Amino acid sequence: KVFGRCELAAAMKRHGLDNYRGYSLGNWVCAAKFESNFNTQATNRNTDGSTDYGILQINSRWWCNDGRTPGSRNLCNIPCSALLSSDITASVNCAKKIVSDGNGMNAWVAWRNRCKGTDVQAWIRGCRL
Amino acid sequence: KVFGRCELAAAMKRHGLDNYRGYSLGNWVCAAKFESNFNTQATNRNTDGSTDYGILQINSRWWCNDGRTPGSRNLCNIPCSALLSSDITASVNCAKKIVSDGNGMNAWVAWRNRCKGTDVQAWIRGCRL
Ligand code: VO4
Ligand code: VO4
Ligand SMILES: [Cl-]
Ligand SMILES: [Cl-]
Ligand SMILES: [Cl-]
Ligand SMILES: [Cl-]
Ligand SMILES: [Cl-]
Ligand SMILES: [Cl-]
Ligand code: NA
Ligand code: NA
Repeated sequence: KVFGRCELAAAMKRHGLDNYRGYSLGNWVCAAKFESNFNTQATNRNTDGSTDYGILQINSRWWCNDGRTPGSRNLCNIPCSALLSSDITASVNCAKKIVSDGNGMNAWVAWRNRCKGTDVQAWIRGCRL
Repeated sequence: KVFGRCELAAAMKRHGLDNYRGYSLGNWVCAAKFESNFNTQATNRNTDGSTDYGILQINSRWWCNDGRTPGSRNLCNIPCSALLSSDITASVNCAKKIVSDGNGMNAWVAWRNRCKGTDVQAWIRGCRL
């Protein structure tokens, strides 16, 4: 599923991401824009052979099982395929573990480089929340 | 689809029913409980031959077309089948027309008899909104 901006903002808010670990909703929308262009089915293979999955490009090196990342962990205890669903629940639940794990949203390279420090409220403007 | 109480409250809030025409969200949850027991597929045939459809039991006499209510109107400009979808949008959009049409939520007999005047906030307690 490819979300519209405000559509995804509402869904993310429904799923409790607004102010989660202190990150306002626009941080999460911005991260999703630049990680996946709002596409739940986004996948990208990393140099190390791991793959990133879903609207927040969660990495099979650590967070999900895809059966083809030798030596990896599955810290969210989910198949990576679950992160490609139209239903963003598995992605959100795994993102909550990631953001709680010490480095906050810096785990998302695109957030650090493109969203951090910026006017992230812009990402939720015009949206009914 | 049979909604859970808090699930339906969130959906109704997403769809702008909270405070719509001055009716707080718990009015709408209460009405849905007693009209349909939260079941989008609820149907009931009236004495006059019209049928009521969906989570808010909208009547084919006035509001939707079902092809079998002679002499009726279709004021929401929708097939009655649309009011049975798991996606409550058509029901909500048609309910907004009904509640705006002069008698407010009194159009729903179950609301008038069972919800009106009561502690409707109870219907949204324990819910993340
Ligand atoms: O394509 V990935 O480099 O974001 O882990
Ligand atoms: O079953 V109906 O009497 O609510 O219009
Ligand atoms: Cl994801
Ligand atoms: Cl693996
Ligand atoms: Cl942090
Ligand atoms: Cl309905
Ligand atoms: Cl008809
Ligand atoms: Cl009124
Ligand atoms: Na893995
Ligand atoms: Na009709």
